Amino acid sequence: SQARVLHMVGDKPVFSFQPRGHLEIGEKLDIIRQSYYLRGAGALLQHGLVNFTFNKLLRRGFTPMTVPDVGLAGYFMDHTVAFRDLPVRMVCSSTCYRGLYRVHHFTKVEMFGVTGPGLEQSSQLLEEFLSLQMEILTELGLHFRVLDMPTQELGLPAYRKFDIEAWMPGRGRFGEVTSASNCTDFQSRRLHIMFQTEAGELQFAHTVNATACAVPRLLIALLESNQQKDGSVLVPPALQSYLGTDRITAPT
Amino acid sequence: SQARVLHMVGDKPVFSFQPRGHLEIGEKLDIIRQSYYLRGAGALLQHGLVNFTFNKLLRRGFTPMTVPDVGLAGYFMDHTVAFRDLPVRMVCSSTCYRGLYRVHHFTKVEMFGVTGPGLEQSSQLLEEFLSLQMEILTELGLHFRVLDMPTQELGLPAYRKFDIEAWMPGRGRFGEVTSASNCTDFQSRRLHIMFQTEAGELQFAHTVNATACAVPRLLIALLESNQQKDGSVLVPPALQSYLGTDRITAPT
Repeated sequence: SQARVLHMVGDKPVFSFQPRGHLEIGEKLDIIRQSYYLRGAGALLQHGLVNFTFNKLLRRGFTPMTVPDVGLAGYFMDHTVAFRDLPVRMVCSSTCYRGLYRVHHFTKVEMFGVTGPGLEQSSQLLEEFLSLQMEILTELGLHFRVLDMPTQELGLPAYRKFDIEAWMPGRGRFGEVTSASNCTDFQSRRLHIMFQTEAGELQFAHTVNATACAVPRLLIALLESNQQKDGSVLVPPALQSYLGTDRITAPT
Repeated sequence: SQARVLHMVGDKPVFSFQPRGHLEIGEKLDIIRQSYYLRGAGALLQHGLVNFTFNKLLRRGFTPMTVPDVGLAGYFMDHTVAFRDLPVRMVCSSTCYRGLYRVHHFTKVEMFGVTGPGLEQSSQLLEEFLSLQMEILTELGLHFRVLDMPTQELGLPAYRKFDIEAWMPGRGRFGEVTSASNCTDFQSRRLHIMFQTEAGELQFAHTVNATACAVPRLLIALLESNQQKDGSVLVPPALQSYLGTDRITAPT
């Protein structure tokens, strides 16, 4: 029916001032300009978010994939996986086409899974993906909530769907930053994504999808969460490696 | 009139066998699939080349920028730079739309320059860009040649243009992997990209463009150049960090 809050993580940052919007923050620091384009520390923040997520998923055994620009399931079309290969975990960074809240083009890192027979297998994989999303956001120090989306209402092609909303002080609200859904055999039956059972039968596999990183929405959450009174932005330690500093400051 | 070879770097690799095409190599190593799809070590090669070039340009003083996808000049439209800021060096990694030779989507790292008055300034900047390109290709261990493209013969919107062709054993020929052109005041006069002189006059600046990395063509050159008799393919040391190995050996 209605979305249920499954988890709260972190706390709302406390400000001695009225929090500013991400655009105001970015323009004052000259990291957001003009459509829109990121410059300097903003470009590095995009780079750092993507690489941080991609490397973390590489360490967990996800197989890297690069694609020309739905698609992820489509690559396994008419393909069959070995029982010894289940579960299949794939990670891919790609450009998607549809304030910076709603732009036409953006970079996103996606997780893709193909798993053994039935709900037990697909559900474990979905919870594993959800824990990766929660881990990534906690190490980035964001305050967020996990929501259990309805599935047989408003739609249908999903057995379970988890969304994660990060707190955005400037917007004054929670905003979706990632989603993870178990599609069971919906994609498999349409694309002939098969798996070989232990006994040797071919059966329609189960597929699981999850966003690992959406750069625009995480940039909004980070800038509005880590802003300072003087208009500077503190850099999360996980991203300090890529930015070369612990605080983004306005230019001279 | 016709292109002149300005520089030779490296030597053609020596094989005891007939060199294979990049597609054969990829299919045998399961790093190329399908359209086209890169998997495992192939995806790490692409991703790692982009990061290697991007980090090198960051260390050399280039300011990063990211765009939602011609464009590089277009963002400086109606902008004026201070004389003290010349030259402006920008580096951008982005997804571009146009074997792996001609796919519809691919990642490319571009160099962009805005420089002081006239040919002396723009030419120094163009030669700097060419030297960075040559440094990158040498550190990747590729054999290549730098060629002086004609400009007043067809063309026109270029005062000087350098192309670099990397040797591709499987194709049996040289293939363009990077390009660098000095466009002087063509782009500035059409996009109102100005610079302010010391005296206080505004004048059309000079623009310089150069490819820092085109992943498809470099992957082709690397796979075909570092291939072994076993179908293995050696990993250049600069990329061993990202691949975690010095040789791709195909799955069991």
